[PDB]
Amino acid sequence: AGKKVLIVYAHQEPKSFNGSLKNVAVDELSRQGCTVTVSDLYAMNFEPRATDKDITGTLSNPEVFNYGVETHEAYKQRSLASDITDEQKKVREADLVIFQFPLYWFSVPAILKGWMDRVLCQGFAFDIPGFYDSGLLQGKLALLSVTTGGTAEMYTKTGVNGDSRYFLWPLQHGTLHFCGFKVLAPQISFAPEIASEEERKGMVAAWSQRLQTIWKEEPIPCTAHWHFGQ
Amino acid sequence: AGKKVLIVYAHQEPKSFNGSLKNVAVDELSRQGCTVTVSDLYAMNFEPRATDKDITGTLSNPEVFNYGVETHEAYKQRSLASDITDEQKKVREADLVIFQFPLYWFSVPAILKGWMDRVLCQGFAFDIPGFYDSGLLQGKLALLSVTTGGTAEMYTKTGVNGDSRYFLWPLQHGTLHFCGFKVLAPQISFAPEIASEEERKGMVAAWSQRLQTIWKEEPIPCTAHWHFGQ
Ligand SMILES: Cc1cc2nc3c(=O)[nH]c(=O)nc-3n(C[C@H](O)[C@H](O)[C@H](O)COP(=O)(O)OP(=O)(O)OC[C@H]3O[C@@H](n4cnc5c(N)ncnc54)[C@H](O)[C@@H]3O)c2cc1C
Ligand SMILES: Cc1cc2nc3c(=O)[nH]c(=O)nc-3n(C[C@H](O)[C@H](O)[C@H](O)COP(=O)(O)OP(=O)(O)OC[C@H]3O[C@@H](n4cnc5c(N)ncnc54)[C@H](O)[C@@H]3O)c2cc1C
Ligand SMILES: NC(=O)c1cc(N2CC2)c([N+](=O)[O-])cc1[N+](=O)[O-]
Ligand SMILES: NC(=O)c1cc(N2CC2)c([N+](=O)[O-])cc1[N+](=O)[O-]
Ligand SMILES: [Zn+2]
Ligand SMILES: [Zn+2]
Ligand SMILES: [Zn+2]
Repeated sequence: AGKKVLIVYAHQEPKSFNGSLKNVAVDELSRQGCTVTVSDLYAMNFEPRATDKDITGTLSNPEVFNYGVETHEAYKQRSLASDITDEQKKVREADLVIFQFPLYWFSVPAILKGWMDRVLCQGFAFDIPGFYDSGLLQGKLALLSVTTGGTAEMYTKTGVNGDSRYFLWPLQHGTLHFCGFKVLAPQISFAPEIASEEERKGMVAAWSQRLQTIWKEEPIPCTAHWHFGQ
Repeated sequence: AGKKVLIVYAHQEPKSFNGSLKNVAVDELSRQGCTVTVSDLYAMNFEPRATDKDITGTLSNPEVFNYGVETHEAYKQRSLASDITDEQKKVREADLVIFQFPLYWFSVPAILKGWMDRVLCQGFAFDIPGFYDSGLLQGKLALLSVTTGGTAEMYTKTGVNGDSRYFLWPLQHGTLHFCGFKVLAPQISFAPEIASEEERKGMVAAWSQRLQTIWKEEPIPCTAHWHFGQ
């Protein structure tokens, strides 16, 4: 019954284009009767650094610190910092996780990279057995809503930036698919700073309109072929 | 005709494999007579978040905050946070910048992503126009020294992770090349955790051995063909 959505938002300005895309998502999904939660990373002063402060109590090896081993153990022993577990609860209950962010160096802003590094720990999002198709977050949907500085023409195979699917690889495949997420087609709003009002409105409207039927969408085939193939 | 090297290092543990690769680089480059500087991000508690705290002067637009616009202006006016300018000084003087880090979600750890986001600002690393082959850091060399959890086999075209070059795209092309850097071949030390003592010592020695002749190397053609073929 019903659907739960978590929006992980990474922009410093509420009045930004990203802020508007996040607000439109909240409005539309809320109108549909969906349960909606937003993790406004900058407003939360979310910690991006992976450090030993992410484990409470005593480390499984206070001699040599291995973040991966320590957090996996901490997860299984319920000894992770509360900011991390708070995010994990949101992800665990979510049916769909939308990431809203401006492209920073062909990737996500560092504060959001930190959310991924720290929240998607072994035991919670993946394990030796459960990864990719068997990812622990299988059954969940993920969607990247990104805005860019460069134009769509620049993001083509022969363009200066290469195809946008090229930079999506680490995020959609290396991260989301690895954790079991079914990946919905990305929403890319190209160069809003350069675009005109009519175009910007069209972009936000396209996002809102798309959200009207997001639950009918089928995941993309998150494969090397989709990202690089023909 | 000496050379200056900056190693941007991102690992929490001095006794780690990454720590050993960083130390081997310092040892060998120092032995060669090179000038060496290391930015130990975790030890420095380096700030990864791109926020308005990065600008100390009067904002160009105090109503709507745009990180790119404000940092570009702040760079020109010299009102950027000192931690950013401290890093820019190191980069400006360096002939070669080596990034030493463990792969985190097919990318760099968030603390290092933050270094890229905040240090490589407009006016310093690139201009518009003034990117890719016209980037402001032209004449400089960059090299990614990465360690992984996955094995070399997993990081091949037919591997579950796809070819290792795929995840290098956002970093080598979208970031380094965009800023004008000539990119030297990446050094990828695969699955040291699974490797045996002998195999690990071998990977470290291979890195040190390569550094002996690093100044005779040619950069790679940082193109889509190099990364994806086809
Ligand atoms: C460190 C850093 C690295 C970057 N790396 C890359 C990169 O690798 N590749 C790349 O392509 N780009 C890159 N960029 C560009 C960056 O992605 C863009 O600046 C950003 O995505 C633009 O959107 P943003 O600020 O929301 O837009 P705003 O600048 O917030 O949006 C543009 C305009 O939209 C208007 N607007 C807001 N709400 C609405 C609304 N509801 N309806 C209509 N208009 C509205 C605003 O007032 C504004 O004038 C980088 C930027 C930084 C700071
Ligand atoms: C949040 C997160 C995300 C990750 N994402 C990915 C991913 O997307 N893809 C992927 O492949 N991996 C991923 N990993 C795996 C991670 O990259 C590896 O754990 C790491 O790179 C291993 O190296 P590191 O800790 O130095 O190794 P250590 O664990 O530091 O090294 C392994 C062994 O090397 C030994 N050693 C150290 N120095 C020497 C020396 N001089 N001679 C001989 N032995 C030595 C150590 O004692 C240790 O037993 C991720 C990890 C985390 C925490
Ligand atoms: N419009 C573009 O060329 C552009 C602009 C910026 N800018 C203003 C912040 C960045 N970038 O910073 O990485 C990257 C690109 N990019 O396309 O590759
Ligand atoms: N050894 C591996 O399979 C491995 C381990 C991890 N781990 C421990 C953090 C990650 N990863 O998290 O993305 C990825 C891989 N990878 O190969 O694709
Ligand atoms: Zn995939
Ligand atoms: Zn390139
Ligand atoms: Zn390239």
